[PDB]
Amino acid sequence: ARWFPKTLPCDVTLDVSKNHVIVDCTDKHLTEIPGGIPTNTTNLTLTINHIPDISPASFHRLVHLVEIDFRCNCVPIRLGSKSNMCPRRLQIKPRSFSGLTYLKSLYLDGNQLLEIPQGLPPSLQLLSLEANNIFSIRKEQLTELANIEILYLGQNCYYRNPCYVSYSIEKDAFLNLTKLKVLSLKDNNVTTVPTVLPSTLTELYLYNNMIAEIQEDDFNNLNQLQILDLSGNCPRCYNAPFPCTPCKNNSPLQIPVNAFDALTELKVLRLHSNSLQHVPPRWFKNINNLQELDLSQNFLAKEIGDAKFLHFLPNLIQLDLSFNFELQVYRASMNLSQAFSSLKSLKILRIRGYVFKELKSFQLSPLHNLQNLEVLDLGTNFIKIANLSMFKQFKRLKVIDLSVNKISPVLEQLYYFRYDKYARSCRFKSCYKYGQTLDLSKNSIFFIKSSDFQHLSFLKCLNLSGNLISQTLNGSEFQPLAELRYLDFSNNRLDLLHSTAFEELRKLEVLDISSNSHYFQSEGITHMLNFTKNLKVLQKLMMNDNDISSSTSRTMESESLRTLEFRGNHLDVLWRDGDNRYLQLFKNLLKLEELDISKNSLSFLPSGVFDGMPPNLKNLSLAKNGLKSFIWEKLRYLKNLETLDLSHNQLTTVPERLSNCSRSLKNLILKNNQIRSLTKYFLQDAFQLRYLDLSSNKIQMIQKTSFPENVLNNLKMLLLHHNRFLCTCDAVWFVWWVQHTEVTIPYLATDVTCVGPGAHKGQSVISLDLYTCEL
Amino acid sequence: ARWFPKTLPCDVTLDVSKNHVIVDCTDKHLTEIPGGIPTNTTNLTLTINHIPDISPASFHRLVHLVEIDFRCNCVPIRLGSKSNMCPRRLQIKPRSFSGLTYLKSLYLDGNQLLEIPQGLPPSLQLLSLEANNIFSIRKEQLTELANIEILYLGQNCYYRNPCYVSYSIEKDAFLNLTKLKVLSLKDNNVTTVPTVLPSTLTELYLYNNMIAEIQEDDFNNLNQLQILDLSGNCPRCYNAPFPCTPCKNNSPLQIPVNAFDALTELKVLRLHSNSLQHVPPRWFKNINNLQELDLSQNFLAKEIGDAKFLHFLPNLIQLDLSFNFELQVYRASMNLSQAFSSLKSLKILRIRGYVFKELKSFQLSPLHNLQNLEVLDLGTNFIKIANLSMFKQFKRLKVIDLSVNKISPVLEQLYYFRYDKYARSCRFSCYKYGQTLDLSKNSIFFIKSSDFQHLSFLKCLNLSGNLISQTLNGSEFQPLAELRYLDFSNNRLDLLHSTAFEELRKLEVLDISSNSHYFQSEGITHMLNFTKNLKVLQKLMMNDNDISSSTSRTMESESLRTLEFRGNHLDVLWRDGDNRYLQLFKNLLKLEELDISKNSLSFLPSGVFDGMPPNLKNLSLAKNGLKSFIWEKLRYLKNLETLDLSHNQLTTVPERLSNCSRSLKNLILKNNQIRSLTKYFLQDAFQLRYLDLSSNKIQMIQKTSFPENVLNNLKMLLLHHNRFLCTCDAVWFVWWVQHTEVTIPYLATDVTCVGPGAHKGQSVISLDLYTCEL
RNA sequence: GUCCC
RNA sequence: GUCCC
Ligand SMILES: *[C@@H]1O[C@H](CO)[C@@H](O[C@@H]2O[C@H](CO)[C@@H](O)[C@H](O)[C@H]2NC(C)=O)[C@H](O)[C@H]1NC(C)=O
Ligand SMILES: *[C@@H]1O[C@H](CO)[C@@H](O[C@@H]2O[C@H](CO)[C@@H](O)[C@H](O)[C@H]2NC(C)=O)[C@H](O)[C@H]1NC(C)=O
Ligand SMILES: CCCCc1nc2c(N)nc3ccccc3c2n1Cc1ccc(CN)cc1
Ligand SMILES: CCCCc1nc2c(N)nc3ccccc3c2n1Cc1ccc(CN)cc1
Ligand SMILES: *[C@@H]1O[C@H](CO)[C@@H](O)[C@H](O)[C@H]1NC(C)=O
Ligand SMILES: *[C@@H]1O[C@H](CO)[C@@H](O)[C@H](O)[C@H]1NC(C)=O
Ligand SMILES: *[C@@H]1O[C@H](CO)[C@@H](O)[C@H](O)[C@H]1NC(C)=O
Ligand SMILES: *[C@@H]1O[C@H](CO)[C@@H](O)[C@H](O)[C@H]1NC(C)=O
Ligand SMILES: *[C@@H]1O[C@H](CO)[C@@H](O)[C@H](O)[C@H]1NC(C)=O
Ligand SMILES: *[C@@H]1O[C@H](CO)[C@@H](O)[C@H](O)[C@H]1NC(C)=O
Ligand SMILES: *[C@@H]1O[C@H](CO)[C@@H](O)[C@H](O)[C@H]1NC(C)=O
Ligand SMILES: *[C@@H]1O[C@H](CO)[C@@H](O)[C@H](O)[C@H]1NC(C)=O
Ligand SMILES: *[C@@H]1O[C@H](CO)[C@@H](O)[C@H](O)[C@H]1NC(C)=O
Ligand SMILES: *[C@@H]1O[C@H](CO)[C@@H](O)[C@H](O)[C@H]1NC(C)=O
Ligand SMILES: *[C@@H]1O[C@H](CO)[C@@H](O)[C@H](O)[C@H]1NC(C)=O
Ligand SMILES: *[C@@H]1O[C@H](CO)[C@@H](O)[C@H](O)[C@H]1NC(C)=O
Repeated sequence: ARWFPKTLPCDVTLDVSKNHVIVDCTDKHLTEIPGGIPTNTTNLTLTINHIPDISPASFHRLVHLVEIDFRCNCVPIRLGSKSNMCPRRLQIKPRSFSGLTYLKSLYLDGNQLLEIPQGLPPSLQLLSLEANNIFSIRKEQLTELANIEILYLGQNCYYRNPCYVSYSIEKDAFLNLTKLKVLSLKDNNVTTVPTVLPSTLTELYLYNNMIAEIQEDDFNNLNQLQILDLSGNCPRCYNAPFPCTPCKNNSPLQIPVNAFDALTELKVLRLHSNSLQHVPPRWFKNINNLQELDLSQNFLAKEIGDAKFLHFLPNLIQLDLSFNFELQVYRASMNLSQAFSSLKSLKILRIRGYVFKELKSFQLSPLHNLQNLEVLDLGTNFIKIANLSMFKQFKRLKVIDLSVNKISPVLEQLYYFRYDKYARSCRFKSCYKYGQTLDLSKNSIFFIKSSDFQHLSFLKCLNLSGNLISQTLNGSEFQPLAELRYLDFSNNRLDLLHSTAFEELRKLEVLDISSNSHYFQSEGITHMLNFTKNLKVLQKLMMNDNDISSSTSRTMESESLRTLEFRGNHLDVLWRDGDNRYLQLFKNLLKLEELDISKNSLSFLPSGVFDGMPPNLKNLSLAKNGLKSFIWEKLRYLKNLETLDLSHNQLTTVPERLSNCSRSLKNLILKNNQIRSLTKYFLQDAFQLRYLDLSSNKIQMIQKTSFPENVLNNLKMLLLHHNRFLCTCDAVWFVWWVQHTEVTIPYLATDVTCVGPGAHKGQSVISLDLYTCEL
Repeated sequence: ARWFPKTLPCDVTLDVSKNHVIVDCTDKHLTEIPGGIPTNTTNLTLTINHIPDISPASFHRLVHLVEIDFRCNCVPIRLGSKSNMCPRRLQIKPRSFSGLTYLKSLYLDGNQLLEIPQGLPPSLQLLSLEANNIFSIRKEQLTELANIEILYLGQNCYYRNPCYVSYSIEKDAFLNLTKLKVLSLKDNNVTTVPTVLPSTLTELYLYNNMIAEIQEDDFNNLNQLQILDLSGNCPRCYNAPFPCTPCKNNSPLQIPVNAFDALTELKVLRLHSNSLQHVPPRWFKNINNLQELDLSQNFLAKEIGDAKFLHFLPNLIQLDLSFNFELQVYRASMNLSQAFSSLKSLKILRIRGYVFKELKSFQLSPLHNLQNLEVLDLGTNFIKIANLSMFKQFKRLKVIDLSVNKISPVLEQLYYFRYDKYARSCRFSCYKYGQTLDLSKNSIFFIKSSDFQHLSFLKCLNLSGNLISQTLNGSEFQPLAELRYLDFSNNRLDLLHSTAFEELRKLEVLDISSNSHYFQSEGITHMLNFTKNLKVLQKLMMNDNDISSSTSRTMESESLRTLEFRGNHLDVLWRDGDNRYLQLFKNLLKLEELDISKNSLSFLPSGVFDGMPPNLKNLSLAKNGLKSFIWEKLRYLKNLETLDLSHNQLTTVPERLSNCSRSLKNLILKNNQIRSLTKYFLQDAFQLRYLDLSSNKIQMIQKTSFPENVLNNLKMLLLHHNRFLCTCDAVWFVWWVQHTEVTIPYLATDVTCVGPGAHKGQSVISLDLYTCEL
C-alpha cells in the first residue's frame, strides 16, 4: 500500500493546518543526525541521544526549521546516566545555525556547553541553555539575541551541576534585549539581582540562588512584570532533602518595603523558603492585581495570627502558608488572623505544616464568609482532635484536605520539600469530580460511628484511605452521609462479617475497599462478599490486594455494578480444581462489563469459570497470573467479550482460528508471553478484531495465512516488537508486508529486529534488503 | 580430573556405610528410564517425570534395588499440571517387580493405577498407592503382601480425585497381613471401619471419610494400636474451604462408650471435625497412656465448661480444643472447667476459635498448677479486652499466643481449616530466646509502660501487625527489663525521638520492618541514629520502610552485627551531588551483614564503598536495577566475603577480580545481562569459592577467563540458563564441564547449547565435539 | 505434580 | 538523561 517504506528512525507527523512537518527522534540511541530527514521539516527533536557535534552539515538542507530541540545529548555527569556517561561536551562548529533563517526556538539544554553559542540567526525568539556549564554572562555574548523573547539560563551552577564559583552577570548584560519577556536564572549560584533588566519583562525567575538582599531599585523599571519568583534565597533548611546552606545568623532575604512599587501588573509572587519572619503590608501598597502568593517554608507561624498584609490582597486567588512552624513547637491550636476575612477572592488556601494538636470550629471563622473558597488544605499538621461537623459551614468548598494527620476519637508526594518543583525533564518541554470531598486519608481513625459525620450529609466523596479502621461494619456507621457517591476505604482493616456493611450509603456509586487484606489472611473467619446486593446504584467496586482466598457466600449479586477490580486475590484457591462452589461468584453481577482478575495466581482456569461469568462481560483482564495453558474455545461462553488481556503470562500458543473462539473480540493483548509461532490460520476471518498485541514474545516467523490482508487493514494497531524474528528467505512476505503496510506498528525503528541469521543479527527489519532471495 | 564424564541425568551418591547407591532422577523431564543406571543401585527415585510404563526391561540389571520411588508419573487430572496433563495411566507389565528379590519399599503414588499391582516380591515391607484410582480392596489382591508392614491407600476417592462410588473393602481383607503395622485409608469415601483388622496395627488412619458410626467391636483386637485418627467423619462444615458434606440430621460421628477399651497402648487420638457435642468420660476408661488428643472443629463449646473426661487423662501432653464455637455466638468470657487442673502432664493447650470478648485472670485459674505447661494458644478468639499482667502467673510457659485477636486499650497459616494437614507432596521466629508473648495481629493502637506491668520475665514480645501509630520516647516498655527480641514490624512507628527503645537494655533483635507510614510523607523528622543507646543490639531489621530522608546523617552502634535495610530509597538518600548520607552506616563499627537490596540503586555514587563500616563481610545489592558497577571500589571493603549482585542489569565483570578484592569468597551474579567474561576475569583469584553466573547471556567461556587453578577449589559454579555457543571455540569449556569435579547444578536440565543449528537445545554434558579434532 | 500454591 | 525515580 506504500510505495516507499519509511526507514528514518524518527516519528514524522504532518499538521497541514500549521504547515508543520514534525520530526521526533527522541531517545533513538542515535550517534549522528540520521540522513533523509524531510527537507520541509519545521520541528526537529533530537533530545536524549549521543550526537557528539553539530556543524553546518547538521541542518544543511533544512532551511524551513522553526524549532530545533537538541537537549540532553551530553548531560552533566551527576544529572545523566551513569551507565552511559557522556565522554565529551557537545561541540557546535561555526555557522551551524546562521543559515536557519526561520529558526524561532532553540533548545540546547543539557549538553555541558561552556559558553553561549554564537552565530544564532536574528529570527530566534526562544533560547534554552539549562543544565550546561555557563556561569558568566557578558553583554557581548548577548548582542546576537536582539530579538529574543524567552531566555532560560538556569541549573548551570547548583549542587547537581556545580561550577564552584559565584555566577557572574555584567552590568546591563540584558538591558538591550528590548523584546525579552521571560528570564530564568534559577538554580545558578547568583548573588545579586542583575540590573538593569529590560522593562519588557513579564516573568523573572531568580529562585534557588544566593541572593541575600534585594536593592530598593532592583525592580524599578519592570512595570510589565507578571510573575516574580525569588524563592530559595536564604532558604529554610530544616529537613531539606538536598544540601542546603542558610543565610548567616538565621537572616531572612532582605526586601525593602518599597521593592515592589513598580510592579503594578504583578499576578504571581513566589517567596517560598526565604526564611521570612514578617510580611510587611507596605510590600503590597501598589500591587492590587496579585492573584497567587506563595509564602511556604518560611518562619511566619506568629505572622499567620496577625497578617495585616492580607488587607491589601482583595483579588488574591491562591495563598500558600505551608511549613511555617516554629522548630520543636507543637502548638495547641491554629491561630488564624481575622484579616483572612478580607481575602474576598480567595479560592485556594494551604496551611500544611503549621503543626498543632487541636482544630476547633471557631478557629476557622475568619474563613466563613470567603464566598469563593474552594480548597482548604490542612494536611501534615499532626492534628489529633477535630470535630468533623465543623465543616457544615463549608459546603461550598470542593476539597477539604486533612490528609496525613493523627485524627482519631492534586499535589505530588514531594512538593514542599523538593529542590525545584518546576524543573524540566530531558524528555518533554481520584474523586474530586464527584463533588464536595473530605480527605481524611492517612490519619489514625481506628473506629467510626454515625455521629462522627453529623451535619455532613452534603459530602459527595469521603477519603478514609490509610486509617486504622479494624471494625465490622453493619450499616450503621455512615448514616448521615446521604449524598455520598464515592467512599475510599482502602488501606484499612475492614471486617466483612456483615452483608449489610455500607448499605446506609444509598447513593454510593464507587466503593474502594482495596488493601484490606488483614482479616482475609486468617483462616476460619467469616467473610460476606455478597454485601453488594444492598447497594442499588453502585457502579464500581475495587477490592484489589485483599488476598481473598475464602468466602462464606458463594455468589456476589448486583443489579447495578458495571466494574469490578478483583486483582491481587487468590481465586486460584477459591477455584481449587474439584471445588465447584465458587465458579459462579460473579455470575449474578448482571450488569458487569469490566472484570479485573489479574494477579490471582491462576496458572490454569478450571472448567466452568467462563460459563460462570456474568452475561454482559466486555473487558476481562487475566494478566500476570502465570497462566500456562488456555482453552481458547471457552471464550465462546463470553458472548459480549470485546477486550481480553492475557499479558504477562506463560502462554505458548494462540488458537488455530481466533474467529472460531469469539465473534465479538476486538482487542486481544498477548504481550509478554512465551509464544514462538502463530497458527497457520490464526486471524482468518476475524472481522471484529481491531487491536492485537503480540509484543515481547518469542516469535520467529509470521506467514501470510496467519495474517490475512482483509483483517490487517481493519487493525487500529498491531504490536510486534521485541520478538525473535528470523530474517531468512522464508521471511520475505513478512519483511515486505512490514515495510509497506499502513497499519500502525510502534517501535519499528528500535525494537522490531532480526536476531539472525548471523549477517542480519541486530538489524531492523524495516531496513532489511532481501533481493538475494529473488535473483 | 574425571576419566569418564557422567552423562546420566540423575544425581548419583554413595553412602558406603549402608551399601546404598542412591540414584535420584526427581523431576528430570524423563519420558523413559535412562540407560546406564549403576548396576549396584539400591535407591532409585523417578518421581515427577512422564515415564508411561514399567516392564521387566525397566529394572532388569538392578537386582540390588531395595527402594523404588516411582511416584507421580501420571497424577490424577485435578491434582496434576494442567499445562502438562498425563494422557494415559501408567502401564505396569507383568513380571516387572518379581525379579526384585531385595525390594523393601515401593512407591507408586499418583499414577492413576486402577488395581493393586501384582507380582510383588515377598521382601516388600512398604507399599504406597496414594492418589491412584483404586477404590475396591479384595483379599485376593493382598495375598502377595504377606510380609507387608506399611500400606498407604489413601487419596484414591475424594473431591480432588473422585471415584463416584463408596469405597469397598472385603470382610477380613487385611486380617492375614500378620505383620501389618501402619494402615492409611484416609480421604477415600470409606463408609465403615473395615473388620477384622490384624492385631499388629500400631497406626490406623481413617480420616476424611464417610464413616457415620463406630461399632463397639470395630477396634476390639487392636491392643498394639498407638495412633488412631477418625477425624473428618461427620465433618463440621462451617467455613470449610473445601467441598464439605456433613452427616445428616446434624449427627456426630457415633462412637460407643466402650469403643476404645481394647486400645491400652493408644498414645494419639485424633477426633478433629467429627461434629461432636459431648465427650463421654467412659471413652478413656482403659486408655491411661494417651498423650495427644485432638478435639478441634467439633461443637464442644458447652463441653469445655464441664469436661469431666479430663480427669481420666493425667498423662496427656497435648490437648487441642480449637474451633468449637457455637455458630453466631459471641461469648462474654471463657468458661474453663476446673477439670483442666487434673491434666498434670499437659505441655500444650490450644483453644483457638472459642470466640469470646474478655479474657480474665480468674478464667485461667484451672491452669495455675499445671506445672509442665509450655504453650497456651488462645489465638483467633476475637478477644477485645485482656489485662496482659495476668500472665505473671505463667512465667514458666514458653509461648503465650494471643495472635489474631482484637485486643486494644509453629503451625502453618492454613492448619485447622485445611483438608489434609498430613498429605504428601509429589516431591518428598523468636521462641528460642525464651518466654514469648505473641500479640501479633491485634488492634493495639497505643502502648504505655503499665500495659506490661509484672511481665519483666518476657524474653520475646511480638507486636507485629498491630495499629501502633505513636512516637516512642523510651518510656513505653519500662517493665520489660529482660526482653531480648521485639517484633515491631507492620505498625506505624514514628521515629521522632532518638530515645526510642532505649529502655529495652537487654534488646538483641529489633524488627521495625514495614513501618513505612511516617517515612512516606515529606517534611517529617526521622531519627535513624536511635541505635546508639541500645548497647547489646545484634540485629536490626528496617525493611520495606520506604526511607528516603533522615534528620541524622549517621547511624551508630558498638554492637550491631546485622542490618536489614531492604526496600527503602537509598537511591534518593544518596542522590548524586548530595554527600550528606554517604556515611550513614560507617559508624556501625561491628557491622558484618548489610542488606541494601531493593533500594532502586541503579548506580552507586562514589563514596558509598568508602563509607561502609570496616568489618563488612556480607553485602547484598540485589534487586536494585544496577546498571553499572565500578568493581575496583571493592578495594575499600577489606573484609568482604559475600557479595550479592543478583537480579540487576550488569553487563560486564571486572577485568581482574583479584585486583578488586583479596577477600571475596562468594560472588553472586545471577540474573544479570552479562554476555561475555573479561579475558583474565578470575586470574589468580585464589580466594574465590562460590560463583553464580546463572541466568545471564554468556555465549563463550575461555580458559584465560576461567583458569583451572581457581575453578577446582570452588565449592560450586553456577552456569545454567545462559546462551552457550557450542562451536569448536568451546572445546575447552565443554571438556572442562564434562570432566570437572566442581559441583555445577542443573547439568541435566539447563546447561544447554543454543546453537549452532545442529546442537541447539543440546545439553553440554552430552556434547560430542570430535569433529573439532579431525 | 497427592498437602500448600 | 535537567524535576521525580
Ligand atoms: C557557589 O559559589 C561559592 C562561592 O561564592 C562556591 O564556594 C567555593 O567553593 C570552593 C570550592 O568548592 C571553595 O574552595 C571556596 O572556599 C568556596 N567559596 C566560598 C566563598 O564559600 C560554591 O562552590 C558555589 N556552589 C556551587 C554549587 O557551585
Ligand atoms: C462417595 O460415594 C457416594 C455414594 O455413596 C457418591 O455419590 C453418588 O455419586 C453419583 C455420582 O456423583 C450419583 O449419581 C449418585 O446419586 C450418588 N449417590 C448417593 C447416594 O449420594 C459420591 O460421588 C462419592 N464421592 C466421591 C468423592 O467419589
Ligand atoms: C471463628 C469464628 C468464625 C465466625 C466469625 N467471623 C467473624 C468475623 N469476621 N469478625 C468478628 C468480629 C467480632 C466478633 C466475632 C467475629 C466473627 N465470628 C464469630 C461470630 C460471628 C458472628 C456472631 C453474631 N454476631 C458471633 C460470633
Ligand atoms: C512538619 C514537622 C516536622 C518536624 C516534626 N516531625 C515530627 C514527627 N515525625 N512526629 C511528630 C508527632 C507529633 C508531633 C509533632 C511531630 C513532628 N514534628 C513537629 C514537631 C517535632 C517535635 C516536637 C517536640 N516534641 C514538636 C513538633
Ligand atoms: C513547533 O515549533 C514551533 C516554534 O517554536 C512551536 O510554536 C510549536 O508549538 C511546535 N510544535 C510542535 C508540535 O512541536
Ligand atoms: C494570635 O496571634 C496573634 C499574633 O501572635 C495575636 O495578635 C492574637 O492575639 C492571637 N490570638 C489568639 C486567639 O491566640
Ligand atoms: C461536634 O459538633 C457538632 C456540631 O456542632 C455537635 O453537634 C457535637 O456535639 C460535637 N461533637 C463532639 C464529640 O464534640
Ligand atoms: C484518597 O487518598 C489517598 C491517600 O492520599 C490517595 O492515594 C487516593 O488516590 C485518594 N482517593 C481518591 C478517590 O481520591
Ligand atoms: C450495628 O452496630 C452498631 C455499632 O455496634 C450498633 O449501634 C447497632 O445496634 C447495630 N445495628 C444492627 C442492626 O445490628
Ligand atoms: C449472604 O449470604 C449468606 C449465606 O452465606 C446469607 O446468610 C446472607 O443473608 C446473604 N446476604 C445477602 C445480602 O444476600
Ligand atoms: C479494559 O479495561 C482496562 C482496565 O484493566 C482499561 O485500562 C482498558 O482501557 C479497557 N479497554 C477497553 C477497550 O475498554
Ligand atoms: C467453529 O467452526 C466450526 C467449523 O466451521 C463451526 O461448525 C462452529 O459452529 C464454529 N463455532 C463457533 C463458536 O463459531
Ligand atoms: C533408601 O531405601 C531404603 C529402603 O526403603 C530406605 O530405608 C532408606 O531410608 C532410603 N534412603 C534414601 C536416602 O533414599
Ligand atoms: C511475629 O508474628 C508475626 C505475625 O504472625 C510473624 O510473621 C513473625 O514471624 C513473628 N515474629 C517472630 C520473631 O517470631
Ligand atoms: C516520654 O513520654 C512519656 C509518656 O507520657 C512521659 O511519661 C515521659 O515524661 C517522656 N519522657 C521524656 C524523657 O520526655
Ligand atoms: C541524633 O541526631 C540529632 C541531630 O541530627 C540529635 O539531636 C540527637 O541528639 C542525636 N541522638 C543520638 C542518640 O545520637
